[PDB]
Amino acid sequence: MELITILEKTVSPDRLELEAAQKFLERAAVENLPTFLVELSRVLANPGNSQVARVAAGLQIKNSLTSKDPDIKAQYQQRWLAIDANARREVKNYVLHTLGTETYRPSSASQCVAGIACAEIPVNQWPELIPQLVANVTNPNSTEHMKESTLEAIGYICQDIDPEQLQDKSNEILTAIIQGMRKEEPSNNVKLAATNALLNSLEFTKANFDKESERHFIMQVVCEATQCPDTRVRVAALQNLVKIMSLYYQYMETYMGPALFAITIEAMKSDIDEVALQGIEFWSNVCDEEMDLAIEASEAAEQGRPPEHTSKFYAKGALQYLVPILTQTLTKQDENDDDDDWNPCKAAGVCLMLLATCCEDDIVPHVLPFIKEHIKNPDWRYRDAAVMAFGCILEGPEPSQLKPLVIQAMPTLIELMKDPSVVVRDTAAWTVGRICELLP
Amino acid sequence: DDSKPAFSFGXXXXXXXXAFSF
Repeated sequence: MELITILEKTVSPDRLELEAAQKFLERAAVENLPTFLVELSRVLANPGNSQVARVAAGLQIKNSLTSKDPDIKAQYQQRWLAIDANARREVKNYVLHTLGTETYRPSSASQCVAGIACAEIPVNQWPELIPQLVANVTNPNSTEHMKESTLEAIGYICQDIDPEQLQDKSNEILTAIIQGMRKEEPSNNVKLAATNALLNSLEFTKANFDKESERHFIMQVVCEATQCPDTRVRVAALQNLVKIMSLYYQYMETYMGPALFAITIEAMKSDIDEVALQGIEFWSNVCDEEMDLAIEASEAAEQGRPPEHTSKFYAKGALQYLVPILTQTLTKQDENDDDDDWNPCKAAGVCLMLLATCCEDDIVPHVLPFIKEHIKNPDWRYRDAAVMAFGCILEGPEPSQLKPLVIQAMPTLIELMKDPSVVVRDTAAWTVGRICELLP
Repeated sequence: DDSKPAFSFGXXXXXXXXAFSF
């Protein structure tokens, strides 16, 4: 039986087939592992093989170098480190060769590279790997498939290996990563992979963001990537904008007004959930930040010293624009339930709530007008919106400021509790369930 | 082809603004 054949039977629809292929490949790993890893790795490398087999092979390598279970993961990484060095050099090569020689899109090689780098970079046993990959991205004569395969591998390593293990090689990786995102880069498949690796590289790139020169460049490449017509990129591009807002709030005052604001706001409005959800996520992070900041401030006040860092009250500022966009998104509610299911609505709720606890004061006045106008609306959607909007701001604003509004609204509220709509009925239950638990 | 250079992160140089761009 050629290995190719067994690899293939791991997808066979026949339940027996599946079985055999599985036990045969399971014994192999536990009884001829060095050989097994070499053959497999040889399969993965030959463009003459089927997407099916090439991929099955790759998986078998990954599943022998990593697990989701921490205890097994180490065991495997130990088992590998203790294999003959040459055999591991032989495998390390076929894998690394495969880069750029794959037809199918999700690179079966990338997983392998990370699965080994994860066990060898920490004991300096594969020092060629990083500079190598960095080159595949930076050599101009490099094929697109090369740059994509590689950028994906960089991403997995950036993702599965401790960030401290790459702090000394940040610069190189960042260059290669940003290279794949430049406007000039043709293939969006590459631009995607590159942007996806950048997301995991933020943790160990602090050095770079602190240098006004470089950071200024990164925000450009990221911002321009949010324009890429390939949605898939536009999403990952915003994903970085969000994670950055979190890690580098202090450096943002330069980009916030002249670009970030417009981008994220349009983002919260695209009909494409995947996108909207990211725009929302953005501000929800600004809030977490500006609240922790207000706390740090309240603590330095009781020390007679200015606070280390300072809020710029972006949330409080965008409040006039955020609220109407959020309340309206509370309209686009999915009729057949998406119960826990994270859609633009559920998120726009959580956000409004975060705003209310972040601007205990300024919030109520921007939301109220919407509530009053649509509380008695014929459309169950806009109605439910008003009901939710109200129950959202119930936490944060001074109790004294809320009590009058509660009481003067309690009538129509309790009535909504038995509204014809089954959705308004649950919402009205929640809002009322809050007006209690929050203030008897 | 006279293809693009490559920005290097490493050795660089850190009454109105000259802000930011696209």
